[PDB]
Amino acid sequence: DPDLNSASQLAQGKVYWNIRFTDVPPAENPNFRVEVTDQWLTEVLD
Amino acid sequence: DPDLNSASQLAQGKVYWNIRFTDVPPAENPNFRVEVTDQWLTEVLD
Repeated sequence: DPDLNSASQLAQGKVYWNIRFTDVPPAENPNFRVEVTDQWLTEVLD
Repeated sequence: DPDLNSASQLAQGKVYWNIRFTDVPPAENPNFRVEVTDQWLTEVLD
């Protein structure tokens, strides 16, 4: 920790570390978005 | 047809083909163009 490890805190024995992380969230709702389009309809020409 | 087969024409079930041909016309007037020349008049020399 850059701010919490002050010279007054270090001189009392306190020394601080930060551990930031992200867990793996369980995919409780896998959503799917299906659509019928006409984008590749001109692909039937060759 | 590259133009008439669009993505919006094919989405309605329309698909276009072009059949361009040439009929064999009847020779109703064979024209003949007969002429006398002097190009082969110099052939009788050898």
